[PDB]
Amino acid sequence: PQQINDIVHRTITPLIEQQKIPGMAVAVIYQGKPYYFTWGYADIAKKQPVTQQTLFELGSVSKTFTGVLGGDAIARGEIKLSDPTTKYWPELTAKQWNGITLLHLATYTAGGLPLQVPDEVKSSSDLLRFYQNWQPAWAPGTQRLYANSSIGLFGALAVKPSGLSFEQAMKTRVFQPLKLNHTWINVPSAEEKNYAWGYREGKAVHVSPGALDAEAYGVKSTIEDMARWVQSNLKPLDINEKTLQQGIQLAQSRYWQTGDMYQGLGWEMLDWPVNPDIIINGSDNKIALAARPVKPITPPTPAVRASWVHKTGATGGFGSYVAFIPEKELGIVMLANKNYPNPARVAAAWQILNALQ
Ligand SMILES: *C(=O)/C=C/N[C@@H](C(=O)O)[C@](C)(Cn1ccnn1)[SH](=O)=O
Repeated sequence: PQQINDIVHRTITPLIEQQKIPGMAVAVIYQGKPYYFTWGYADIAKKQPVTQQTLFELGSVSKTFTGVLGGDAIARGEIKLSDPTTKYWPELTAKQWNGITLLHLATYTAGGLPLQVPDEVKSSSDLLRFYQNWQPAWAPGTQRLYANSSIGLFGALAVKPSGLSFEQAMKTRVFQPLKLNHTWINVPSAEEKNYAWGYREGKAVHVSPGALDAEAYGVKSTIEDMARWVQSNLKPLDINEKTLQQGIQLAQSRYWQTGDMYQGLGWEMLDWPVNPDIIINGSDNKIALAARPVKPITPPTPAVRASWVHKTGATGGFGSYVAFIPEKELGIVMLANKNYPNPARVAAAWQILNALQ
């Protein structure tokens, strides 16, 4: 009702002004049904406003789709996170890849894979040389270092038993079954009219191509489809497809623990209620991008409902954030065309959701 429109206005409006966000779209999920809000422009020079059909670069929020697609493949019996990486890429005959499993790739625990794939890596033979010549800093399953090269390789290998490409597998197994008809890995030409421009220090920019970009940060979506993406993760039991339903639960399963944070397949969870300063300060890159020791969780804790599930994402000129609480049936999406600091995103999201709790 009006309780939602009040808390969103008194929270996002100061956030937009303090961060000088050119355009923003927010979706609040309350008791299943979503509520949408828009501000600012999708194109500054053309003065095109932000609509419910405006495309935003999700950035690293794409990893949530990759983890769900990975869990879906686990439910189909095509892969196991315990399987060696070499089972799906035999040409990776390097000695350091002994014992590195798909779980180590998916949860950034392979031993120190770099944050980003190098810029010069473009062909599949370039990917091979990059992973063959990579030297780990720690043993498998000991240190967690957030890395696009880690989970990005997991997504490309998880779809090999299906025979489909990563783009086609994400379409026919995740996007289409959830009716995400406006979420694309590659934006079609007829949909570029809704493709908003990102802004990095005034200049309009889009995400540039890169190796394993679709698996790590290359997905774009609208505020309507992202809200439906939260409904699916809030209530996986409402999905008819069995493997996709189980894949969403496997993504929210707890495989590693660092402090009070649990690592899933793309998603990151903390027990609810949460100390807000932990998720706010923990979202800063000095903490989130740093290496941290992990403790295994065997067996992986099934999807705990009383949890705070969240994921930040950013590109050159975009800054997205998603957070939901399955027990309260509460969720929020924050899509902005500016890469403003992560702590401002989690602070505004917790204030909105705790008032609706
Ligand atoms: C997760 O949120 C990843 C974000 N990546 C962004 C960024 O850090 O802004 C990019 C994709 C970094 N990157 C990886 C490979 N090449 N660039 S953006 O800056 O290109």
